[PDB]
Amino acid sequence: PGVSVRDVAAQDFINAYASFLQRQGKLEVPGYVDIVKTSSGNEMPPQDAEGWFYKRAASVARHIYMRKQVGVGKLNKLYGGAKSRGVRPYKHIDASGSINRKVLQALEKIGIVEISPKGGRRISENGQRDLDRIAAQTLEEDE
Amino acid sequence: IIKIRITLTSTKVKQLENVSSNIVKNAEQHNLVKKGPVRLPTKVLKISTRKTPNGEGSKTWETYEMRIHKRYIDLEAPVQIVKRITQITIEPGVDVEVVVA
Amino acid sequence: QHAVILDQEKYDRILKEVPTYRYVSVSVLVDRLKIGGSLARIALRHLEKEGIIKPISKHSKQAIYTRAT
Amino acid sequence: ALISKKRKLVADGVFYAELNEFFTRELAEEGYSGVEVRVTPTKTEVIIRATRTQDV
Amino acid sequence: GRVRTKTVKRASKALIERYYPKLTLDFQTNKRLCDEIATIQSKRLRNKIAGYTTHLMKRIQKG
Amino acid sequence: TPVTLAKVIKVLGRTGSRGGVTQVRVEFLEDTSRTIVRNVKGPVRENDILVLMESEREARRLR
Amino acid sequence: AVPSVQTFGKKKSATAVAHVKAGKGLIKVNGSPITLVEPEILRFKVYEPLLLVGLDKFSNIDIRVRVTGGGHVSQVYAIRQAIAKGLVAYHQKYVDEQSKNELKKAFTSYDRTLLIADSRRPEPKKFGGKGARSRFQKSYR
Amino acid sequence: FTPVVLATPIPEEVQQAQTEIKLFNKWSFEEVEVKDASLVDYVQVRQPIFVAHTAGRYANKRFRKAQCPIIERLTNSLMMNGRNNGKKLKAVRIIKHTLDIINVLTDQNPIQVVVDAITNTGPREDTTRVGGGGAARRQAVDVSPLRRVNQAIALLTIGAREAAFRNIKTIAETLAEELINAAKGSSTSYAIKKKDELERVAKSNR
Amino acid sequence: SLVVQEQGSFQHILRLLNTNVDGNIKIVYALTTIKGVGRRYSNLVCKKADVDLHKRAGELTQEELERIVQIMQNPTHYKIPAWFLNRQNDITDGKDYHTLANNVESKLRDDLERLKKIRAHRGIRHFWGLRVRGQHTKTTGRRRA
Amino acid sequence: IRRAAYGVVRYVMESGAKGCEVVVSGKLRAARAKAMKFADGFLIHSGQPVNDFIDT
RNA sequence: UAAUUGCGAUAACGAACGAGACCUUAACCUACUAAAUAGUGGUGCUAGCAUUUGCUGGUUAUCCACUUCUUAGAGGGACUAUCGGUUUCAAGCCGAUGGAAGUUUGAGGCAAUAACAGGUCUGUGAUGCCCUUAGACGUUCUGGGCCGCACGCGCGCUACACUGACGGAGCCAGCGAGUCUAACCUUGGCCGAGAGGUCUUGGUAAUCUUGUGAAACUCCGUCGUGCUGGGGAUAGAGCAUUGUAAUUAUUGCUCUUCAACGAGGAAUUCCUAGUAAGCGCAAGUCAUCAGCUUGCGUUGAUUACGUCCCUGCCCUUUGUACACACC
Repeated sequence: PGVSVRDVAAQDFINAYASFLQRQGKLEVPGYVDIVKTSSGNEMPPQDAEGWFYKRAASVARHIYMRKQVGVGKLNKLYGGAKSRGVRPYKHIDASGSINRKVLQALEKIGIVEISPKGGRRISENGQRDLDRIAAQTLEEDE
Repeated sequence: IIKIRITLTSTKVKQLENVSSNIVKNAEQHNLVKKGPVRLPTKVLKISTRKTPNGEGSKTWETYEMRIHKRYIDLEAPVQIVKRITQITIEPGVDVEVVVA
Repeated sequence: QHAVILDQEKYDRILKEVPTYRYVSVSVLVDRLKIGGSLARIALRHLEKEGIIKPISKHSKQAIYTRAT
Repeated sequence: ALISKKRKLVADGVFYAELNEFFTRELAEEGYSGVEVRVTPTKTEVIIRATRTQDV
Repeated sequence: GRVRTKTVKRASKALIERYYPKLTLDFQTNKRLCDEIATIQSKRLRNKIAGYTTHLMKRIQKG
Repeated sequence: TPVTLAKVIKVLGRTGSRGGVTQVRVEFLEDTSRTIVRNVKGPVRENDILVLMESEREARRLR
Repeated sequence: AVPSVQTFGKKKSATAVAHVKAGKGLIKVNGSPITLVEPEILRFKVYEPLLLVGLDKFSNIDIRVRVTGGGHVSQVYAIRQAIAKGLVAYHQKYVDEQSKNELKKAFTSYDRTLLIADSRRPEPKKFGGKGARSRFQKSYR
Repeated sequence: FTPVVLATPIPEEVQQAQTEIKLFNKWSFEEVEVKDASLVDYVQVRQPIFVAHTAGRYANKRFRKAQCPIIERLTNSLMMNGRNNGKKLKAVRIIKHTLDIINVLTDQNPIQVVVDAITNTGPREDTTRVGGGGAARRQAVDVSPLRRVNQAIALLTIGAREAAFRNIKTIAETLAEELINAAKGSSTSYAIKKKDELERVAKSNR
Repeated sequence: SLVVQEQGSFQHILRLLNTNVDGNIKIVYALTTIKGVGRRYSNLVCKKADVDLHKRAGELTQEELERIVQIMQNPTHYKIPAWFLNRQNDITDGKDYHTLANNVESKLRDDLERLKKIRAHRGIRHFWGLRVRGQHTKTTGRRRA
Repeated sequence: IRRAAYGVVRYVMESGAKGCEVVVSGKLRAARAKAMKFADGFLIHSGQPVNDFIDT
């Protein structure tokens, strides 16, 4: 019938593409995956310390396919939460931009996204047909 | 005939729409496509301050809005019409600006 | 004052006494039998997987298991 | 120049304020009252309003 | 409360004094008639005056 | 204890010292000849149904 | 050709711009279907006109609704009364007063104000207090 | 029924189960009964809703508060103890869980369990500190029906929070146990305990 | 699921680094009873030892325990980056040192007496027993005990 | 004070305003300040009429 | 009656101020004016799926029209309309329908006569009088100080956890501000674990920052009731930025340290509906620094629609040996 990723739910499609890049096994993940907190709003590293990065790549894939183009300040201000910054009240917090940039390098070297005119990095043809096939998988798994 | 844009600002609404009425009058007169003039949302400069000298309890405050009105008109005219509607259509209290491209 | 590892004895006690109940959650499991909650959730995943009880209303904060029959 | 319209209109209000206190101290012996400002390109004007312009 | 004041009530009093062969039992007629016949400075006060005039004529038709 | 049903006849008015206890006359829902004054705690409308632990107190104005 | 209407739905500070055209029964919100709207509870609260009046009322019409402003709760309220009053204005313009009154009496015998945007807007913060009514603690000594 | 198919993929559990009979998400507000006829027309169980998260307008006159579908007032008193002011989506989630648990522990209609608990649990007298002059005399007083259902809702939720507070037995579980042991006159649920206490001090001070 | 019913491989409270450790809780929070390691450091050292964290601390025996303690007290030999440590540049030596159970408070006293025989302002306010960071004293920390 | 402000009020009243008042505050005759408030005609103090119908 | 607001009655009659009215701002408008400095519809061009005719998108303007939403000039709209009741048969209230709204529609601006020995001589080249005026009571500079610490008090933030913390993952606002003789806001590209630093753009602003992709929230889970992974002060070590200078940690980041507190007495503070209460943002401050205030949204209640018992306030009567007036 023709399926997009707006046709499929959030958390399901994200988990599906996370396990998709796990099954493909090529991501150029960093060698320090167990170290970075991904944000100073955090207080512990991502405690699913094996598929968090696959899942974050799935998140940025979904979030770019719903949107026009992004760089890194969008991603940091998005995924960063609110830090328990002490006896001082909370605020809004920038995240780890370096993991974000390494994600974007990964998605370009795969062929997910490209750096784009009018700035930013937009989703390309291989990434779009990829996400369409995988959203089709997630909506065809329903027996 | 030059793709010009007049832009007007003030803080007096009566006089502002008066200037706009006069410019729309001359634009209706000289029959240009004119892009019928545009209201912009006001810039409302608030300076909220203490109501006191010296510092003193019951710590009130007053507010002092000023409001700023901005408008623009988008025209196509030869140079004589341009300088005509520029320099015969002036009135105190309203700032005028012309941009050519 | 609870337990934190299996023994195969309380395992069989689960196997017998959870089908006696018709309402199952981690907190009522660790209030009746002696478990520290997390292992009760492991047990709820096992008793969902091998069908002994019935999830009706699963939520990440709260799962509601019941009698299969 | 190249000043945003917020700062420009605040500057014009300040300008009127400063002229008003200036003439208020200067021409107080004269019978001064106020200032109207005629902002025009090509030689703008200031309308001093007093009672004794024969001595102004 | 909805107690109107004398800068409404005397106005409507004199208005039914000097325009009885107009001013029926319809508010909208009365409001348009007030906007033509009267010298008013504000919409909200005019609405008040006409409402009270309407109420007065409504009491007049019963006695 | 044979609990007493009742039905509101009419309120009288909130009395008591702080004001927060109304007095209502109620009919016993089975004896239409017998209505009775009764102190009530919360908010009481008309014609609704009261419950009583006794029927023969009929307490008075409170100050 | 191509019958159409755009209507709105607002609540406290949310705007959904509803649009009903003739169609096939494709309902959506921002391209996503309305069965993906995730406050996770108010799925049925935004199905509420459809589960109320029936789905054969969606014979040959498709929907698009767009959201900006107004949180999560109030923006799905914008979605629901957008789609409600949009179907209402559709039954005003392209079919008759009979079926328009049937639907309007359905929504007002289930008057959850799907036919009036709810007109309680915030109050401004004032001095003395971190809110509109309240004040600070005063000490007195 | 022949449920309809269309260009939209909406499940038959959404439509055919709940079109033409608009129960609830499940477990109807239809075929419901109030036990005592003093909660008639103070407890609006006359009309079924779907979710208790309706933007209520009901405090804005005096007595329109009685016409909230009483799941709404239960989940509206569920938001207390300060840090849970204004967390209504979590409160309706807790209500859905505790009604499912009521359904498990008793095959009866959960809304019937709740409303019969309200009947069984509303305190029917009150004691009130009256001064007169002097040293704080007390007086018994009858109670309004609407004040009774007010007090009862507050009691059920209060007992639920204070029991499940430091305890691992979750809030839906403790609320459901409060509902069961409030429906029956158990005298093991807090609200039944406090109803006994207030009626007892009224019986003393009358 | 993941249920394991072994009786003898598990045992209760054990001892590491001159300190007894309750084995009835998981590892990365269990090691934090050692005064000197934290949640973050225990997390990273168990990740560098490659031990599954769905198990508690009573099991996962002696060879993996030596793996734990060696990777803990040799960070540069087990490629923990330097900034992660708890005594970074360490004036007297220059080399880095992740300090641990007793040495944290021993070197704490050592640095205190280091700059207090120097007679700097901080060591002076330490020996006077008052608040050291440049904060107000005149209201808080009263009845300091 | 009294003669001077009487002359002022008389002048503006005959000059055609509908209302005028002149407050002279401060130290008159003794070492304690006492105000004098000179008003003729009627004056309004309340809302937006004060702004667009009064100079001060 | 919100009211010296009115209906009335009357040795008073006409009035002025005050309330009101007026003004802002919030809401409603298929109604005019129009909007490449905002949207929308269609057309191209194009990505991808489905392929069936459909859908998801991009596409500064490829290009044509329109104003529903944003906007704001002009207005309209409410008067308590309609109806029942109630009342000397008035002013009014009470209920129901209608609608955008019926507490004065909300919320403010304004708010009198007379007063205070209330605050300010330290905002003022506003001023008097006393005082000093060249080794100054003027400036100006280098440090210190206001930041000291047995202790008493005021305001607040974080909390005492499972309605919770943590970790993923979803991801939704409004008010604003922002640089010409300056380095303002920063998108973006790179590097850094982070703070940040770089290469450079945009923007004098409805454009660029910005839909400020805010927090709370909510889903999938780790933890199990243990002062424990709550709470995060204390305290050491390092790393940066701002500044001529950072110790009396400026402040930010990374690790380690884990204290008191188990919802807190007598007392007592605030609140009647988008309200309290929770939740963050922007601004004033600013070379940096907000735990503060000024304002904005987000989520949004329970309970009374009362009374004069207490804290008091207005009017009349009565009483006084008070008039600085019950201190």
